[PDB]
Amino acid sequence: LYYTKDKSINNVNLADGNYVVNRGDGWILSRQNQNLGGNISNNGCTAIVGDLRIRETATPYYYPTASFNEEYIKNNVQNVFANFTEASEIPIGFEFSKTAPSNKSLYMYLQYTYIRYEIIKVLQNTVTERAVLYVPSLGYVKSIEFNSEEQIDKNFYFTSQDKCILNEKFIYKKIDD
Amino acid sequence: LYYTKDKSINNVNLADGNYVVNRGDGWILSRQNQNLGGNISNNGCTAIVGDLRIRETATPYYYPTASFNEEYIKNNVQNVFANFTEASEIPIGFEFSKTAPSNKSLYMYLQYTYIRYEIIKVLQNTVTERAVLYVPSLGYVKSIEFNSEEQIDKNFYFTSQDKCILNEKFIYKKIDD
Amino acid sequence: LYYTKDKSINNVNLADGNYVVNRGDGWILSRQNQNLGGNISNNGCTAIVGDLRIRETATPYYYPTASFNEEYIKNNVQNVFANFTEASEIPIGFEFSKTAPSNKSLYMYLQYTYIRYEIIKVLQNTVTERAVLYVPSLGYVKSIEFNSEEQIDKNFYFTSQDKCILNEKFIYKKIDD
Amino acid sequence: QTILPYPNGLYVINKGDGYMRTNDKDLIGTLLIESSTSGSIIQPRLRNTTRPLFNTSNPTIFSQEYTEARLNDAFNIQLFNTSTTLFKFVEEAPTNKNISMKVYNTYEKYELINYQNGNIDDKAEYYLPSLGKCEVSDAPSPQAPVVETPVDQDGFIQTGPNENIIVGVINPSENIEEISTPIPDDYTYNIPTSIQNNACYVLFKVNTTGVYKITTKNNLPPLIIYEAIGSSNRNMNSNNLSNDNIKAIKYITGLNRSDAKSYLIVSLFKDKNYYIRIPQISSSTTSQLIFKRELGNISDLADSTVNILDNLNTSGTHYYTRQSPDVGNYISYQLTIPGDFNNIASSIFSFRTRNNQGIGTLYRLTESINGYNLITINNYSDLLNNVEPISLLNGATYIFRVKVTELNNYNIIFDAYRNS
Amino acid sequence: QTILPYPNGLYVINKGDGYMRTNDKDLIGTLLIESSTSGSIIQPRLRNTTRPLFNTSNPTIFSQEYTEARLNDAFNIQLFNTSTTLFKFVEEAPTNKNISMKVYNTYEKYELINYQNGNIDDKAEYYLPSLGKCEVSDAPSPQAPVVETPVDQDGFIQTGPNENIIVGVINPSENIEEISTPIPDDYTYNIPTSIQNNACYVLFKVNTTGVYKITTKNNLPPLIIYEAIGSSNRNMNSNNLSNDNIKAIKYITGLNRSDAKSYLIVSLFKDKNYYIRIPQISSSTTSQLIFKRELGNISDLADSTVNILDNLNTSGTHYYTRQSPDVGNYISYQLTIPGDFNNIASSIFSFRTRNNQGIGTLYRLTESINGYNLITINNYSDLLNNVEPISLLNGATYIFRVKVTELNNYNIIFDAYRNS
Amino acid sequence: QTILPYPNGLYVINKGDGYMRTNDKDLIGTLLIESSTSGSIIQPRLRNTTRPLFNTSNPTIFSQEYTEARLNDAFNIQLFNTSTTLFKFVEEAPTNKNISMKVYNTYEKYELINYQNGNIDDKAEYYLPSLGKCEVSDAPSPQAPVVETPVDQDGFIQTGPNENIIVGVINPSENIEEISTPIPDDYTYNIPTSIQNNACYVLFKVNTTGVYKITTKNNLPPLIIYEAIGSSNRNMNSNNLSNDNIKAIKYITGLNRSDAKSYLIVSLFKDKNYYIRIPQISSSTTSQLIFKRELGNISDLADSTVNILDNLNTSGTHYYTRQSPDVGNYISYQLTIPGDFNNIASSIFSFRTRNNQGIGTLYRLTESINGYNLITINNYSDLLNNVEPISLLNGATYIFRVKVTELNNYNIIFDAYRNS
Repeated sequence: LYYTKDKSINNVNLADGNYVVNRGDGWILSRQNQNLGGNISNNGCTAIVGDLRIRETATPYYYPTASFNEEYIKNNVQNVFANFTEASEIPIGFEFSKTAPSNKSLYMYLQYTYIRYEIIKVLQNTVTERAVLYVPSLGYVKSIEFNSEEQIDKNFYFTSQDKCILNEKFIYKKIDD
Repeated sequence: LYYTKDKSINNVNLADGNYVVNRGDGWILSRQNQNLGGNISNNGCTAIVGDLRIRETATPYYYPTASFNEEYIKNNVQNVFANFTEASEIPIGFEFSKTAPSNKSLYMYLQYTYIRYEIIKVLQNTVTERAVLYVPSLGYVKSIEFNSEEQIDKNFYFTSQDKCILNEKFIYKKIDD
Repeated sequence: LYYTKDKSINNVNLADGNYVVNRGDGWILSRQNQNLGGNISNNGCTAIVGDLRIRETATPYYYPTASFNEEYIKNNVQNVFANFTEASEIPIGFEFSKTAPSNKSLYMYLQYTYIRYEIIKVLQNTVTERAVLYVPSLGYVKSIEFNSEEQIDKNFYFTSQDKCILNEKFIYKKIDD
Repeated sequence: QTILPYPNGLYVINKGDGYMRTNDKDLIGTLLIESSTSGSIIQPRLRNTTRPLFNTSNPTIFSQEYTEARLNDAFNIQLFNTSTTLFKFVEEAPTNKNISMKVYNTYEKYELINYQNGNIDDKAEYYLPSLGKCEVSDAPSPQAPVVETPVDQDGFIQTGPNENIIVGVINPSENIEEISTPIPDDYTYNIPTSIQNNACYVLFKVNTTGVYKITTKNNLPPLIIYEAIGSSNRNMNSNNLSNDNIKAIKYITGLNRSDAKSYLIVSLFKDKNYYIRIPQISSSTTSQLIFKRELGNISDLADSTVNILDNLNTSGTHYYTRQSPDVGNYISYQLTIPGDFNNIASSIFSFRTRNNQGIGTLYRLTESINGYNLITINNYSDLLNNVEPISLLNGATYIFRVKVTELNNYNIIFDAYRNS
Repeated sequence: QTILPYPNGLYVINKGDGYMRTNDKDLIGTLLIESSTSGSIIQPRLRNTTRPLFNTSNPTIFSQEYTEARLNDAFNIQLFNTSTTLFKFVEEAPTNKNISMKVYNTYEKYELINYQNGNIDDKAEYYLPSLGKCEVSDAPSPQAPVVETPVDQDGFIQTGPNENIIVGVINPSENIEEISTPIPDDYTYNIPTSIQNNACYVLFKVNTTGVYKITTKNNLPPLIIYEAIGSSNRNMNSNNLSNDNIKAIKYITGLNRSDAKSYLIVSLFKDKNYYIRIPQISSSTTSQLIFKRELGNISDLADSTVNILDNLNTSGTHYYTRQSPDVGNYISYQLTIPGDFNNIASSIFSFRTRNNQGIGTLYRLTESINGYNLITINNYSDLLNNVEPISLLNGATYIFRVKVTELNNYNIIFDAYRNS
Repeated sequence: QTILPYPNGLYVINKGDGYMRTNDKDLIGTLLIESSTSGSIIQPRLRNTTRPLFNTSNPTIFSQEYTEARLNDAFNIQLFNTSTTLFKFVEEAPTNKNISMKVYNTYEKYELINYQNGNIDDKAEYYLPSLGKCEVSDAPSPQAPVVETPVDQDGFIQTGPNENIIVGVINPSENIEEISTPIPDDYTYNIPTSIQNNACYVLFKVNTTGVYKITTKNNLPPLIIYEAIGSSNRNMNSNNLSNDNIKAIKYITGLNRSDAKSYLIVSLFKDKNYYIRIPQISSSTTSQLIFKRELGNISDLADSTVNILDNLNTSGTHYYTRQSPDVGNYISYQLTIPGDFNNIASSIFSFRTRNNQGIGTLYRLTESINGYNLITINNYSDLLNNVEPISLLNGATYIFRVKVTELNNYNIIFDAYRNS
């Protein structure tokens, strides 16, 4: 139930053509923040949440476009960057832990993180077309201390727009150079 | 090879009829103390014991009676309190750990804990009939420091009478109100 | 690409005949040091390596001889000492951990350890014949701090001759007394 | 009994984490941890099966499967009765005291409502299995007096932090039209015949970021506009709207009341996708959606419905009942004063609200050739049941903007009083 | 060569944890842990299979399966060759020294004995796989001198804490009768014909907590009484004994010696279940078990067999050999002094024991109408081979209680010496 | 472009751990760990499958399977595309700052080369999957400026410690002869006819530890001797060589150059196993391997090839090009001075090297009946292009030992200059 603003700023200092670009790891997606559930502890207890995320839960999200279909995005990304399809066959685990402070309650929730790939079409200044792919990476926990009387900011529980919890990146490769 | 005493004290402040009562978690049963075995460490080592107790090891203990058969006990308990049959299908793990002190030996043993349910018949003062059900809960470790020359009290290794390692409870529901 | 020297010293203070001898745990074998791979961490990270070594990875190494064949070695060892064949059916895990120091990089590698058994023939002074058996025991990690500019001694990565990382033992039993 | 300041439709409400049933019905177990010892309880996911709980006021329509489909529309929840997410609690007891470690399963409570005319007609409650709760406390005395207590009422309590997050979803029994080309400054959309049989949504985006006036011809019926939640960033085409099937929608402005003749002034952004809900129109003549970019300070109405007020030739009471905006948001009213335009004022006007409190700003709407312009005439701190009279020029057009400051009722009532 | 102060029957003895075989036959392995490093050895139960070890002096009767059935009767051990119980050891080496971490499998040693006339006729040893042992020590020098040592004797050693817990079990080749109704103050039980073919047990409980005299008619044969271990709390019926199939039995008092004509004085509690073992009686006439509630200080004999002493009309030595109670427990002897009752004392009596030491109390048993009463005549600090003479009234009944203080022999010998 | 001071053959080179591909192609993922929190990334081996990477200059011969067989010969690597070895990283963030935890898969790089005449003819690179890399650093600002950077060159970088370990392996297309009996002080081995068709190895061991002269009859062809790596300790027989199939071989001394007429002086030990490589000899007459134990200070040549220098009756330049020993190792040259033996010196001799620097020692080889003896005549600090002249007796035998001190070229050139 929220949103930001964007008028412009799509300038790209590179020649005409098509590019596959790694936009970085650590992306979290809108409205799915609490899908995996959350965890409550208190009074010096250590809480641990994790996941051994395999092929059947590592769902990629494709956002294709007129000239860039899903297969095209997949192949160009997997040729230059990590082969996520192959990697999905080998289970990897991650977990977070935090100790609830003394005489207080702690709430912790988990969500998946992603690597964002884009496939862009450019005309010597600006992006004319952009396809997007989110590849499942790992995960990320938000935590907060609370009591029953306390109101919590909406933005803690809920992301309305995709963002990166790390620094965004722009690592490019010209395709059909 | 031991026992306590009981002359009376079965007074219950409630009306005539039948009741299902949760007697609390943390019950341990007589003569099975060391059935799972024990663990020995020394000189600053951390010893860990645990169990991922599933359906085929979580054996309930029914002690039925003339008017309260096993199905009757099961249904009334599972209707008001936790459905242990359903819960038994989902593996849960627990473990304990303790660090052996410097230059000494530590012995540690594990046993299952239980929730005790009773189904009682009452006549406006006292219990006329009582059926008992122990539902597998979790587990409990006793530990002691020792040497080869030391005698250990029988009561450390052996419980001759069912007891609760926590506070006993008396949470009741009138059945066929 | 290295080696040591040996002129003599095979004196054994025991009567004529054949013996099975436990030479101790903690043996590591030549040229397989880094077969399992290694692990790199930095800046206060804890690195953990381990293995749940089962029957299909616990490969024994037999070095039989004219009068002591593999079955003969196996039976005499398993009769007096641990039955490794039976034990191989029950998975056992081990792991090591080390915290990389602040502002430095840590390299860690794993290799299997072994119990060394020998079957010897003696003539009232010296060994005339010796068969050797390495039974998979557990494992052992070497670690070192490093940077990209630093040269590391060959002997860190590579063992050219079988040795024991613990004290060697000589525990004997006369066979066909 | 809160008021939900939203139009008719389906809504999914996350009512928070840490829900569990009464009478230890979700109790996994308790560890007694001796001093200098650690204890642990693990949900290792050796089985993936989880047991969601479900209630509904209408089993036929709001079924478990249906409710799940909406949970996916709203929050993109994939897995309802499985999980690979482990949880674990570790507690070390101090050297002086023993500890009780009590762990429970928990659920996240989602509420699907069918909201009609300020009322919840149907309600489903879906309890998504969650990552547990742990209570650590001083170990009780095993000799503690046993108090006979009755089993308490059968239901749920919440043990997690306070949460109430509302996400509207596209009504899946209403169809979606799409304007593929991003709209220019002036666009007219012909509404298809299907509108005769049920309401529909129309998905679109603007070519240039700016303020837009949106209305039907004759300003009837009233419209509703939504943002697609999460549509920003993601796939884009210069000359084409990129549909990414986002069914999660954020209400901006508009209403259902069939007699609310009106238009919408809304700030729209290039990077976002929007939905307009056109209600069913049983008329056999073709209706239109008219978009018009607006330069100038008409932007002051930034996201508001402008209610056109009519037949106030008579004197005294003129009540207009409309769906109230939430606290902080706008509702606006347009008046063209009866009589010909010279410079005489019409029998002075006095503006008050009757249910909800608000701030309120009176504007003079000009027609000078650069688009429209607004001149501020006056502001009022309080609108409810108290207000001062003011004289307005005949044949002049005024707009009265209300900014809601307290939401006591689902509807806000507006009164344009013509005194003398 | 300890003395086991128990009647004939089957016993299961937990002889402690931490047992392992010699010559590292249960060695899992050793970790060398460098300074500032941690090492770990896990038994994760990826397979559930465990390997119990078993010995028997009689493979046909005391088979592994049979021994297991008794282990279950005694301790309720369910699983013998499987486990889901993981164990793990974690060791961090200090910054100065390296550590050797040596881990072994271990077993819990249970001993099943057939105990007959103070002798073990058959013996089975069952080694239940247990949760391991870890030895941490300073890492040895790899240059340490290699000492040639012979493999030591092939067997077991114990590395766990000292333990010796004895639990008797119902002999499953002897049948169990049941008195369903909880017995009143006075009850007579007719012993069925099956007693002609083998000994049996009779399960019962008392209606009211108190002291009870229990005996056969004519006080032969001798009886044995046991408590069912763990029967307290649990299922109950007001007018019915709740049989919960507890085969674990705790010996209270009684003996096997066929000529020990006697009765039992025992404190019995309402909440417990008891067993009386009646030996085989080849007689064709029907025998009885007689229960009799006793008010008054006959309770001083609280749990004892009262041996009735006869034919001491002759003077001097009168030896009676009986199974000794354990240290701290009672054995009693009843004397009716020869001659008619006026107030003359019979050729003074002197009481001594001959194998085991004890305290000893002489009572005068009255017959005054309120039940029986006991008047204390004298106490003796030591009974063994030293004692002072005392004169007792003719035709009077005296009881001599011995409280055992040292157990040197399986049998205690009692001597009622008539001096003059 | 390093120089590899080794004879012709197959070599497997461990070029270190921590290899990974560019452009995060082996990135598992990144955790953002908030202050006072811990984060963990695990490779738990729930599947055993690993993905080795492989390159070859000759797919037909140096295939993946072939390369794997050599990796096993060299290092005894069993598993190439599976693993049960878990790895895990745990990072706790301080209370002040957040941490980025970035984890990658890694590989250990092995290089199989076919080395011929100081050149690599074929090359295979095998990347064994390894136990990962973790980078922890201060968490980046999410508002950090996005710099547009191109994807860098496609290949590998090394992140582990510097490593370069060379292990030669028996060429499996060359056959292995075996002298089963451990050789005495004097032994002559008849080389089988198979030598006509390809080179072979001959496996042997000595009965007594000592220095040995080894040569073909007529000192042609040149020989090469290796140690079997790991053969010490292990199985032994007094009167028999215990073959344990060790294909990993350590080069001691010898060369391939077909005109290098020579013998070998080598220190050999009883506990080790050795290989001599005899090249192909197309001759139809039977060749021999002659072993001869040497007592006395001929041991000074401890592991060296002794090149026999001929036809230096002419004056001036006499160049001899031979494979250079590594820095620190010996190459030797034997001279018998032209003319009959009285005590006149031959037109003074001057010895210099031309490619590689070395120390150098001139010996007088005597023939006095106790074996051979060496008398030191002179030493030279530097041999390369500078040296002083010296007079040597006619008909006398001298040996010149060079100890290499810098390796600039694959071949060392020796010059025996006869000045006047």
